[PDB]
Amino acid sequence: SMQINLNSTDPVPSKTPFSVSDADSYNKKGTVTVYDSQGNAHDMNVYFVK
Amino acid sequence: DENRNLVNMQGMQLTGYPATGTPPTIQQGANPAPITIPNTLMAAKSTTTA
Repeated sequence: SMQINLNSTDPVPSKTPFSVSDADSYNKKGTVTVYDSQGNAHDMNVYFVK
Repeated sequence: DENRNLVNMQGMQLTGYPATGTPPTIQQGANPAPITIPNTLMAAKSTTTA
């Protein structure tokens, strides 16, 4: 479970093709840590784009 | 430190957001990394507007 407060005045981004590295495609990045069946930790990045 | 990090008086490093780019900006979409004051040189900027 994950709660988030997003800003309503935040603009649509200029650089339109979505990628991972360049930090002007998305609006917000958040990170959750989960654990697999053997106990190794994995990191899920969620990216919120208006 | 010797490696010029930021460290409290017991020997533990102070983590933070790193800085990349020309000019460098903050990347909140990154992993937390130890801050380091660098011994490098500033880079020149060619003239654009007079």
